[PDB]
Amino acid sequence: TSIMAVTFKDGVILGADSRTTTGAYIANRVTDKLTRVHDKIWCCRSGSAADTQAIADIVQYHLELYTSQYGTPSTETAASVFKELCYENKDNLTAGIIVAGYDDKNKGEVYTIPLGGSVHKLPYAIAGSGSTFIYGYCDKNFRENMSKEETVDFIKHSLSQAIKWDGSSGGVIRMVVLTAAGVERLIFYPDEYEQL
Amino acid sequence: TTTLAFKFQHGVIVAVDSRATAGSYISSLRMNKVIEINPYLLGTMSGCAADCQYWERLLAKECRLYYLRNGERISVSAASKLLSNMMLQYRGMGLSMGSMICGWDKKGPGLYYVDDNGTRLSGQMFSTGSGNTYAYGVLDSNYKWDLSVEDALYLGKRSILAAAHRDAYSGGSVNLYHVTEDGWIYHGNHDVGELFWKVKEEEGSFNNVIG
Amino acid sequence: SDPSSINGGIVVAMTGKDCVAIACDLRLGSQSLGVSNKFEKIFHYGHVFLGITGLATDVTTLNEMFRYKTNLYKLKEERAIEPETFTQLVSSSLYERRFGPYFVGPVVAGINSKSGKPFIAGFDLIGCIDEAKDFIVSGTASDQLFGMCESLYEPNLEPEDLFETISQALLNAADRDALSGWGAVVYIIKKDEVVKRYLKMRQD
Amino acid sequence: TTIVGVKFNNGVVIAADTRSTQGPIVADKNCAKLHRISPKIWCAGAGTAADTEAVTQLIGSNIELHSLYTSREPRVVSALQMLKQHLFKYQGHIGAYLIVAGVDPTGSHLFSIHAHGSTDVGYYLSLGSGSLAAMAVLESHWKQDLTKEEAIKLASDAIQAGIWNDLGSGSNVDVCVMEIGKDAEYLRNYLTPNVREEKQKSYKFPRGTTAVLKESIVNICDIQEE
Amino acid sequence: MDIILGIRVQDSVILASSKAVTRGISVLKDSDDKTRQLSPHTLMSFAGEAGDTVQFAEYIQANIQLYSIREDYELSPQAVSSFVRQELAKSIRSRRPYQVNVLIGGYDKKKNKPELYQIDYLGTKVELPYGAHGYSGFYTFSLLDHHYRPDMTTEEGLDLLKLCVQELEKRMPMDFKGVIVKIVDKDGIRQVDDF
Amino acid sequence: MDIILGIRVQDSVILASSKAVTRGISVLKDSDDKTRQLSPHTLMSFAGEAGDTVQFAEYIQANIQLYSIREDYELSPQAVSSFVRQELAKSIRSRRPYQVNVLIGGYDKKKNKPELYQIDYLGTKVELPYGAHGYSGFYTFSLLDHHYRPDMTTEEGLDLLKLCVQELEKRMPMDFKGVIVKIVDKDGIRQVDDF
Amino acid sequence: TQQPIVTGTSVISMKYDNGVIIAADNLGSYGSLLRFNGVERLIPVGDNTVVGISGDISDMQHIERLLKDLVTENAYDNPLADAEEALEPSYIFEYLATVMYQRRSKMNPLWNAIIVAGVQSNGDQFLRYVNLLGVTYSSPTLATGFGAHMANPLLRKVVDRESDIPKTTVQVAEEAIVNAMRVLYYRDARSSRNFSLAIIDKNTGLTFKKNLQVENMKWDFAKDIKGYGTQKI
Amino acid sequence: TQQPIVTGTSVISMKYDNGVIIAADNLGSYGSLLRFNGVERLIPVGDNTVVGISGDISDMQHIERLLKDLVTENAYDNPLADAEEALEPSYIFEYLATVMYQRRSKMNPLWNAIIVAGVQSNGDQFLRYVNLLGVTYSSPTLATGFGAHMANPLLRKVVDRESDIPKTTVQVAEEAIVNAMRVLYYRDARSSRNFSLAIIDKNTGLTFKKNLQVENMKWDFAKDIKGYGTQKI
Amino acid sequence: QFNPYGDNGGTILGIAGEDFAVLAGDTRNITDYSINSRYEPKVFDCGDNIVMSANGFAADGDALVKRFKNSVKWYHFDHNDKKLSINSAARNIQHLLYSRRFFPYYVYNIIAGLDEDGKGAVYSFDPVGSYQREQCRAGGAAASLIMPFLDNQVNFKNQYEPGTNGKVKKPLKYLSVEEVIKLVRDSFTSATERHIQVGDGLEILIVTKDGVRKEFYELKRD
Ligand SMILES: *[C@@](C)(CO)[C@](*)(O)[C@H](Cc1ccccc1)NC(=O)[C@H](Cc1ccc(OC)cc1)NC(=O)[C@H](C)NC(=O)CN1CCOCC1
Ligand SMILES: *[C@@](C)(CO)[C@](*)(O)[C@H](Cc1ccccc1)NC(=O)[C@H](Cc1ccc(OC)cc1)NC(=O)[C@H](C)NC(=O)CN1CCOCC1
Ligand SMILES: *[C@@](C)(CO)[C@](*)(O)[C@H](Cc1ccccc1)NC(=O)[C@H](Cc1ccc(OC)cc1)NC(=O)[C@H](C)NC(=O)CN1CCOCC1
Ligand SMILES: [Mg+2]
Ligand SMILES: [Mg+2]
Ligand SMILES: [Mg+2]
Ligand SMILES: [Mg+2]
Ligand SMILES: [Mg+2]
Repeated sequence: TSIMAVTFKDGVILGADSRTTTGAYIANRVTDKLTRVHDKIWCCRSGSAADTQAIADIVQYHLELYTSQYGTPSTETAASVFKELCYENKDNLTAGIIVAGYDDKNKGEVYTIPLGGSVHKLPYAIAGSGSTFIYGYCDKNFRENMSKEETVDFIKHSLSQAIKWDGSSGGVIRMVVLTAAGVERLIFYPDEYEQL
Repeated sequence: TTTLAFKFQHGVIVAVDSRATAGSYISSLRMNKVIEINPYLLGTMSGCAADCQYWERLLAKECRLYYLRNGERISVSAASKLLSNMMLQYRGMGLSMGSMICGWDKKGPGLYYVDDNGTRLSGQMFSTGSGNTYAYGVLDSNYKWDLSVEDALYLGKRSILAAAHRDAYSGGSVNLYHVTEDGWIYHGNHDVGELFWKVKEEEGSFNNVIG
Repeated sequence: SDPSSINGGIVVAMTGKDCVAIACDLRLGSQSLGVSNKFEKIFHYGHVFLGITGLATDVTTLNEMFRYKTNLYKLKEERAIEPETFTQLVSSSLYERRFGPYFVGPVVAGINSKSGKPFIAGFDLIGCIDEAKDFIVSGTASDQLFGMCESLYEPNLEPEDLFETISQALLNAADRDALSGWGAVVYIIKKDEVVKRYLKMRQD
Repeated sequence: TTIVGVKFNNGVVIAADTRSTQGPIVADKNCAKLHRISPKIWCAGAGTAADTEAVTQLIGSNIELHSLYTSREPRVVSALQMLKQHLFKYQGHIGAYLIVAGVDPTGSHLFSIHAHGSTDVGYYLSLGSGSLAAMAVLESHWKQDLTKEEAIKLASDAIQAGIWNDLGSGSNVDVCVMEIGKDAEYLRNYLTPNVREEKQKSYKFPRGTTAVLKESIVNICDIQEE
Repeated sequence: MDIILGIRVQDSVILASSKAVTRGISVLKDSDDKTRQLSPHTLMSFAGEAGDTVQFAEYIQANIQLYSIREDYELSPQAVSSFVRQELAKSIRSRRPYQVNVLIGGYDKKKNKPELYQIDYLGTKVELPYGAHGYSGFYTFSLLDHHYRPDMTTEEGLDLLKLCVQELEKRMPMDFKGVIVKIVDKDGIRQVDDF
Repeated sequence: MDIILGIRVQDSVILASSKAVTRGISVLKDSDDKTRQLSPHTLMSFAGEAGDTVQFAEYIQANIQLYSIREDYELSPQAVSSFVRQELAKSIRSRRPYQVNVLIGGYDKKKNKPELYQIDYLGTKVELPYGAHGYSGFYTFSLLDHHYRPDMTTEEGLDLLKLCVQELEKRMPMDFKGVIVKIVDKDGIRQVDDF
Repeated sequence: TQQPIVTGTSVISMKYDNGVIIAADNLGSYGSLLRFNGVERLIPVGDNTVVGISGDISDMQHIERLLKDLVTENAYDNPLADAEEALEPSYIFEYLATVMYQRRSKMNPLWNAIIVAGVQSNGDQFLRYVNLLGVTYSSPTLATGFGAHMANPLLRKVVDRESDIPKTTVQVAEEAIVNAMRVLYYRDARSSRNFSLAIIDKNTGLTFKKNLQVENMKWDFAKDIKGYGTQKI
Repeated sequence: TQQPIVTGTSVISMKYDNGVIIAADNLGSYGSLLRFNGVERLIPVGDNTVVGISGDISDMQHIERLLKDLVTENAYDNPLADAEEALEPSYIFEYLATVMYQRRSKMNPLWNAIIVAGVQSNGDQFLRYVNLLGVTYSSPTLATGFGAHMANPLLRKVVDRESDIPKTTVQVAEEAIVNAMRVLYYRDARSSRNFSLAIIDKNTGLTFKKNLQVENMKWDFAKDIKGYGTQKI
Repeated sequence: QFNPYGDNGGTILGIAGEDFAVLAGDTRNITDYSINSRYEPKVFDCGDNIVMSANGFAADGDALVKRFKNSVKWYHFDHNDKKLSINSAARNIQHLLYSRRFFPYYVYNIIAGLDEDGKGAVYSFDPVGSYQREQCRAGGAAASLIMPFLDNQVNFKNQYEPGTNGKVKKPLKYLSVEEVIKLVRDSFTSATERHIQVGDGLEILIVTKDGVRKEFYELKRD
């Protein structure tokens, strides 16, 4: 995997490749790694596919039950539930999750949860095997309060390079836009992003 | 394998089985485990078949050269020692060989046990292989120096049968030899399947087995 | 060390015309040492026959277990268990020990009392059912038995012809296995008569 | 094993080979890898044979009880959820690799499932030792808006690729078609391209060839009256 | 422990068991009795890991004695051997299995027949005319195969047993310090004090 | 091999060496002589890994016999023991060391004194009144410490040696099949045929 | 004994009526890193042979030099170096196979899998495989690494046995090879879009095609795929 | 049993005449990767204690929450929560030390090294260390990880024993701490330029300084250094 | 770590007739679960009316065959074009194999031809050079499947004459070349059904006084 989440003026955008591997075999070339845990709280998954699915399913259950009792949960609350699962079961899990969501009060927020189960709130985050190759690019090109179109280009260019160098990453670039307007899904095919 | 050999009044008896295994699979039903080195010299084989064949056939080369150089047959003691010295060159290299060098020379009948470690032992009676313990049981209780050629051949044959029955890695058939001062004499291949039933009826042994 | 090959032994079953046959060797050993030549590996619960190879303690244990279960079945159902139903019971019972299994290779043989249809089945140690039309093999000489059965077998054999085929399949397979032999038994099974024959074979 | 799943116009089709192995030996030449979870939900299994059967039967049993409880026809997403949570719990030790497909009131579905509990969605899927041979065929010939007849052809072609090119696969091709608004049709031995040729000789023995020691009648009947 | 033998003759069962007990490189005892009377006509000899042997034997003894009192009746050798086998087959899949091999010699008063059962630590039971555990059979079975008849007297059984022990004493590397021999027949259990 | 003992008395050296040879679980021989005469008044007993023992002993024997012929003179026991030690100390750092322990019993005709040297496979030499290799000393040294005098006769040395062998036969787990005893004195080397 | 560092993935090939085709991508991987994107793994020897190599690239470059030196050495004191006594595919293969087996026998292998494709003097097609173990085999279709698992099944649908070779044209064979390379790009995580292809024909000679790309790829169906099970959005 | 993933390096501290100083850089490393650059590893508890933590960051965040919960719990049914019955540095330390030793005794440690710095009710300076093993010790200077090897020697030149504490001013102590942080930046490969520093004084209270940087660095002499021995250019 | 050995599968079968001999082997070459070739010859004519097959690790098998063929060539040069008898070839091969006692040719080797009295001969070798003359021998992956069948159908083991009930054995009547080829084909057809490494094709080499003849038969390709 190559995954990332980036905050901007109107909210937050999640991005991911679509390659799932079993060694050098690509078990799925059109994987959806952007997963919904609440209406406007999504996550990017990296690590064990089984572990990250089981976690996200449990989180979705917790937030559905939270909503029934206390109303819409914050992005921070969602990240806490992820953390609690990842931290307390660190010995048996291999999960690297990025949590991203949109409130009207807090606007766009991004929380990354690496292997140990620590939480880190950031303007943007990158993770997965392919993220190593774009630390330099992303740090040099990221600005706060970008426009939607600028942020899409930033993610598109970043994941393009991650895919180019990482054999474990590839396929299509999926993106999920989280704003007050709603939820927008985007997809970008190889012929588009390879020529960048 | 089960092999045995023993000295007695009328020379030395040599009896071996004929089974060969590759794990639990019986690879061969009838393998020759005796080697004819010279009309007065025999060698048994137990352990790695390849090691047994190669080195004892090489011993025969060296025993033959002895005859050409000295115009006289090599002793059993000297032949066994040549073989033991070969094993000692490939010390710790992983050879698996257990053999008895049986023959008749100027000192009379001779019998030497030789193995991969280089051990070389003179003795009246020896038995090697996975089924040697079963053979020793019959041998020790029935052996005498005063045995007749007929009874001695039967003892070695019966002793292998005992091992072939109990030991899963021994069987097939029995090859008998008798060594005299006029040389060695082959006394045939005896199928254990047929021999067992025959011995059971005639001897009354193996009562627990149904037939 | 390998539990499935400490004691040794083999079982083979075949279908014929309105008949089935199941056979086994009689050896029980401790690796190289032969211990018993009377260790029968075929049991029956009513008209259903079960052959079991592998670890001898588990063979004995499972026989006692299926005797237990089939006797209760009969008391409650008021009828003898059938081969198809028993086969499922064997599978269920083996899989319940998925992560601590009995080291066995069971073989079911019998004729359905209602339909009259001949039936055989084999299992792996955890319960996977192998329901074959022709033959089933099990044991330390399973490779040997496959070779013999696959060439010797032909469908719709009569009871007295099937006897010769299964016997020769067993005997010659056992004679190429160090851990099998020391006697043999063959069951010939028809809808309402069963004949049991001990074979004469080499005892090495 | 080789197993595949292919989506089409108004439903989904799955297929499988019929070989089962124990080492390099073929245990069963005509085994059945297409399992029924519910009438219109079938799944094909690869991996540990008993695990694919047991996990399928367990979930199928619970799916039946669920269907009765809710007065509704079972859904594929339910079977999928129950299977993955069960397999995840056993941390891969239950070695079941399944392709789950079916039709329900929601529509037609096709999923794959690994032993560790990860699930996967697709229009065409393959699992088992011959999955690469099968996927090569699927990637070469699959297209959107397949007909029923085209999908069955693609599925069986994919299995054949496994049969011929993978030593872990062989014998026959099983198929099950699940179409919307119809009964699922299970096509056992849809193809039979591996019939053994006639033997050169008959090995039927003369009666009395085998040596016998004893004979006896076996009492299978119960204890008798009088 | 080391060597335990057993032979069933016409009208009795004879068990022979070694006397040695070794700790480290030193022989602590040369008069150890590796046997327990389970009932008046049933004797069990044992061999295996240190400690486990006696605990298991005494645990079996207690169970059979409890049964005898409860029912005022002696269990058949077959019934006892099955009980023992089950306890061992139960044990082998335990957290820490009991590493004990046994021979059960008994006289069935109902059938008027001697019976010898050989059971290893896995729960592998076999009824035999003669039996042994460990390496004992490797040396002795060839003699027993040859000399054994089912119509042998108790005295003939003892002579054949002497021959087996002599062969063991010749070809075994270990000194097992001779054997204690016990006879089980219709009149009960007795020890041969000179062997 | 197993047990080799040695005792130096007033006017002689006595070496006792076990007779057993074992391959696998079977005793192949019970009359093996674990000794070589190096010179008329020097005897060497040996124990260690199979094969190596005899090769080494015979190799030493050949070297000492070569020296004797070349110089027409018998090397002193001390000189021989030093030669042997050097060969072993040379061996221990070889690619494949010779795993042999030896006792060298000799009578020095110049000094008119018996001498006993104990040398292990590392080349560790010690002159002693009595010695042993392996586990033999664990059982026997307490008796020798108690009973040994330097003015003992050869007959007293044999009686003390019998006591040592009896203790070994009681407390050792292994059956070493008795010992061959040899005496080294002014008149040369001789074997005690009844022991 | 070593471990391969910079590696090349599948090499695929097949026979057709008048010759042979061989292809391989232009990637030099460094583990999961797609480090080098301009690596030629098909190496022509004369105008009648192409050697396709997979595995360790440093060992490939070594082999490339042995072959270059082989041509030089064959020309020495050889007036018929460009005619009757020119290097044949069978000569070049047997040389490499001798080297590979010798190196494995010294426990210092060339960590490669090689396919020698060419046309002999008499017009016969030559196609044979050899690897780090010195194992050799011939078939109407040959492939290394992933290609063996995915490409061979597709190529064997065109040429399933020897009798199918005369029935197969160069257009059909090239089409099949190019399709296989696309399939490998879909499914092999250590592959690249860019590849080279070589045709050795008994009439038209050696045609070496560089800078080829995998095209006509299907990705559009990805837009419909959502979540991993129950997710609808 | 685990392994630390995201880690924090040295924490250094020392006593002076009226209180204690503690400092730690703002880096969260992920092996050799300098992943997170805005991590606060000094955590104040009230206005009299600062807990400095090194090691696993996920475990640090856990401890941070235990301390936050400790303050909440101490205020329950406690009218003197902001006075006589407020949390003392010795209470906070002994709590953590109890937790650390219990966790190691269950073979599931908190993979940290902790220094609790503060001033007690009676004005006494408090400075004590505790780690994943439950090992505790006190000294006029304390440091974790690399700081123990490089910082302590520098800080012990200022306060070599107990009698040097009253002679050491806050200006001298801060100067020494800041110099040590520079030295660690020169020489520790898992350190950062940015750090935080806290002073707990018995008169002026708790002063918490964020966004500090290592300055006055010497690099100019590097221009003269050429090659590794014989090279002149 | 580098593993210099591999397993290319395959199965071979040698049967000695009264005045002929056959050496058969499947033509399938494999690694793990992949097929390398459906037709890769395994049995070779080595000259002097001798045929040989080295089954197991193909690289070592090819090397051994290559060296023996070479040994035949040099036997002619060194001994005035004398024909290499089958017994002499067998002994020569033992020494070829034992050269690598400590780094073996990982192959089970079989040769076939005629002895100096014109009768059929088969010799069998293990990887380290133990050899023996035999009447019937199967080697390779499916050897355990085939050998019991040959014990029964060639040497008539466990077969007795009807009516006698185990007292009189079935007499050991000789087999014709047509009868032997039937047993060979049925052996490989049965082995193909139950062993995954056996299939594709069967190539048989028949040796008589007239020379070496070949026969090929298709096998199941799954
Ligand atoms: C890229 C490819 C690699 O990091 C991504 O992280 C990707 C993320 C992803 C994939 C599918 C769905 C959502 C998100 N992860 C994988 O492709 C993942 C690789 C991986 C496996 C195991 C790991 O640690 C235990 C870490 C990363 N692939 C899988 O999980 C696949 C489906 N299954 C296997 O590889 C089987 N494994 C399971 C674990 O035990 C060994 C066998
Ligand atoms: C009985 C059968 C014990 O199995 C005998 O010792 C028998 C003796 C014998 C002597 C001459 C001719 C034939 C048989 N030994 C064997 O049959 C022997 C058993 C054995 C195998 C390996 C050993 O360690 C090296 C020791 C003993 N079997 C063989 O030699 C068989 C026929 N061949 C091989 O094992 C060859 N190996 C070589 C490496 O590749 C794997 C197979
Ligand atoms: C192909 C044949 C794999 O080679 C398929 O995946 C096939 C699937 C299948 C499904 C249902 C019914 C029949 C067949 N799987 C097998 O045939 C499977 C092969 C296998 C062996 C071992 C494995 O790892 C443990 C995984 C797969 N065969 C079996 O499960 C057979 C019947 N049983 C055994 O080999 C005994 N196993 C039990 C599990 O523990 C290891 C030994
Ligand atoms: Mg990529
Ligand atoms: Mg036997
Ligand atoms: Mg047998
Ligand atoms: Mg037992
Ligand atoms: Mg096949």
